[PDB]
Amino acid sequence: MKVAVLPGDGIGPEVTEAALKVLRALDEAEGLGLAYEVFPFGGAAIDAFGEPFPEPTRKGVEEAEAVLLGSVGGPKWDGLPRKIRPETGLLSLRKSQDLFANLRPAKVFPGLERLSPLKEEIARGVDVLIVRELTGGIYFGEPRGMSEAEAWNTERYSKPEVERVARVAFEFARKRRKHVVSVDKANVLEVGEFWRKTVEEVGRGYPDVALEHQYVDAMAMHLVRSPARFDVVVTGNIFGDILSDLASVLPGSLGLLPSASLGRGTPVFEPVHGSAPDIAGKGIANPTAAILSAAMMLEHAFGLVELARKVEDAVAKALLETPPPDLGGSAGTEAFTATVLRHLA
Amino acid sequence: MKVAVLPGDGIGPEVTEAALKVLRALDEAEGLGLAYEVFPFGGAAIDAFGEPFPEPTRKGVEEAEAVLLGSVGGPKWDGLPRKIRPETGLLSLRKSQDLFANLRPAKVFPGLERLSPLKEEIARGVDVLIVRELTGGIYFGEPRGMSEAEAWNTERYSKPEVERVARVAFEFARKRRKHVVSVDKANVLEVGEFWRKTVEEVGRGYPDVALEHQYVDAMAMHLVRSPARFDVVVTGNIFGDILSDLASVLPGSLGLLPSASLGRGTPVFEPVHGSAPDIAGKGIANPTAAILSAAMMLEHAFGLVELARKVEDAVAKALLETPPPDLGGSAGTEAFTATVLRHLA
Repeated sequence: MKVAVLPGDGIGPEVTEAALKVLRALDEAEGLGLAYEVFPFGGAAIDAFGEPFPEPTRKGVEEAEAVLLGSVGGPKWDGLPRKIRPETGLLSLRKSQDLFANLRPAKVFPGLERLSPLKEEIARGVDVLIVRELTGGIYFGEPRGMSEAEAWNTERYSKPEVERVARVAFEFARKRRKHVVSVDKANVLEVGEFWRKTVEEVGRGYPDVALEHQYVDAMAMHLVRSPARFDVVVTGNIFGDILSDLASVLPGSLGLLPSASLGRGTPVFEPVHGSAPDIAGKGIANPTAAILSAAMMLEHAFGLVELARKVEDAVAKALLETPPPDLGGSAGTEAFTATVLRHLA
Repeated sequence: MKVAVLPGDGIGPEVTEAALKVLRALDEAEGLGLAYEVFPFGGAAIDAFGEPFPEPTRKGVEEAEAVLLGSVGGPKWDGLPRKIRPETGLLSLRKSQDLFANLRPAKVFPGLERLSPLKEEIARGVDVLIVRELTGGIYFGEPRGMSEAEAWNTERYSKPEVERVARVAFEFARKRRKHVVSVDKANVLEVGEFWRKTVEEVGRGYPDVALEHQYVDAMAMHLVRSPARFDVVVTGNIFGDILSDLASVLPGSLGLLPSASLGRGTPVFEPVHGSAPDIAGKGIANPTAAILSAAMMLEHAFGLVELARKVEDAVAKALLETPPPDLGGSAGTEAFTATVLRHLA
C-alpha cells in the first residue's frame, strides 16, 4: 500500500506523524506492505518551491494509492497572492484528482457523550456520514457577479454531477446501515426537484438501500433533534457545507473529526482541524482526527475494514483512558499515541 | 385594536380560536378596544370564491391594524394549479402589504430547558430573533428553470431589499440587547459580499447597535454550541429558513413557535406550524404557536409589551403544567387554553 503523506503546516506534521506511528506498528505486526513517502505541501512547499503544490508533490499524489494529508495555512503565507496561498494548494490537489465527494463523518464514541452539546440520550449512538458534492453548485455556477445596485449568483447542477456523487452515497450506505437521506429544497427550487429526481433514478440500482428525501431546512433541525436515525446523508455543495459543519459540532470537539474527499483520482484523507500554528511544536495537538483519517484510509482505500475498526476502538479506549488537553486531559501527542498503540498489540 | 383574522385551513380555526379566547379575555380585563372580523383565506376561500385571497379578505386586511393568521394548505387543493393554490394566497397577502421581513423568535422559557435536545447549560437563557428577508433571494430569483440534463436558480439581491430588512434588524436590536449578526456567504459568493457591504453600510446609522458578521456555515455551528450569545440575526431568505428551523430545536419543538411579517402595510402574525389537516376537528392541536403569535401582535403592533410578556408566561406555565399531546402530554386544545387562561388572571 503506497501512501503519499502531505503533513503540511502547523500541527499537521506532528499529528500526521502520530498516525504514521500507528500505521508502522500495524505494518510490522502483520506485514501489510506499507510504503509511504512524505512530500512538501502548503506553506512548507511555498517556502521552498514558491508554490503550495509543487510538481514533485503533484506526482507523489498521482503515483500513490491514497493521500494522508495534515494541515495547511499560517499567517506567514497570508499576504501572498491568492494563486499561491496554502489554501489554493488544496484546491489544486482536489481538481487534479477530480475529487467530487467530501465525506465528513460525525460519530459520538461511547463514553464521550458528555462532550456533545446534546443530552447524552440524544448523542448516544450518533454515527452519521455527510456526503457533500464539491465541484459544482452555486459556489461555481455562472452567471454571477455584482455591481453598485445588485449582485447575483447561480445554483446550477447538471445530471452527471448529481449522479456521480449519489453513487458514492449509496455505495457507502451499503458498507454501513443501508440508509440514505437525500437533502434538497424541492418544494421551492428547480434544482431541488432535479436533484431529488436524479437521486431517485440512481436509487433504483441499490434496492438494498432505503432512500428518503428531506428539505435542507428540515434536515437541519433533524440533525440536532435526532441524529441517531441517520446513516448516510447526501446533498449539494452549499447545503452540504452547512450540514457538515452542523454535524461536526455533534461529537463535541474538532480534534475528533476525520474526513475524506473521494473522486476520480487518488483518495485524500485528512483531519478537519486547521493548522493551529500557535500550538504547533508544543506537543499537545490531538492526533485523533489524523489517526482516524488513517483508519478511514485503511478501510476505504485499502479495504481493510477489520483493521480500520481496531484502530477505531483503540482510539476510543485512549480517549477515555488518557484524554488529550482539548478533552480536559494531560496526554500530549506522544503519550496519547502510546495509549492507542497499547491497544493495537 | 382592529384585527383581521384569517383562520385558514386544517387546525387553523382551532388554533386561531384558542388565540382569540386569550385576546378577548385580555380585552375585557384591560379594556383594549378589540374589534375583530374573520375572513376566508386559503382553501377555505378557494372553496367559496375560487381564489385563496378574495377581494373581501384583501380589503379586510387593508383596513385592519394587524392580521392574525391561522394555517393554510391541504391536499384537497394541492392538485390545483400553483396560481390558485392556497399557498399562493400567502404570497399575494405578503406582496399586497409589502411585507419584506419575517421575524422568527426562538426563545427558551425558564423551566422548559428540559424540552431542549441540548444540554440544559447551553439552552438556558436563549432568546434569539431571526429577521429573515421575505421577498427576494434564490426563491424568487430570475432566471430559473430546468431541462432533462440540468437545472438552475438565481440568488440575486438589490441594494434596497437589503437595506429595508437591515434597517428593521438594527431597529429591533435597539429594542433588545443591541447586537446584530449579519449572516452571509461573503467568502465565496458575490451576494454575500454585496449583502455584508450593504449591511455594514446601513449599520453606520446605528452606532449604538453592535454589528458582527458570520458565514452561514459558521452560524449553524454557533446556534448549536453557543446560541445564548445571540440577540438579533438578520439574513437572506433561504439562509433564514435554515437558521430559523434550526433555532426551533433550542426551545424543543417547531410547533411552539410564532412569526411576524412586517413591511409597509398591515403586519401579519402567524404560527410557524402547518395546517395538520388529519387532526383537524379532533381537538388535540397545540394552540401555543397561535397564542404566541397573538402575543407578538400585542407587543409589536400595539405596543402592549407588558401584556405580551404576560401571555408568554401563561403559556410557559401551561406547557409545564398541562402539556399538549405533541409535547408528550394529553391536554387537548380546549383543556390547554383553559390552563393558559387560568394564569392570565
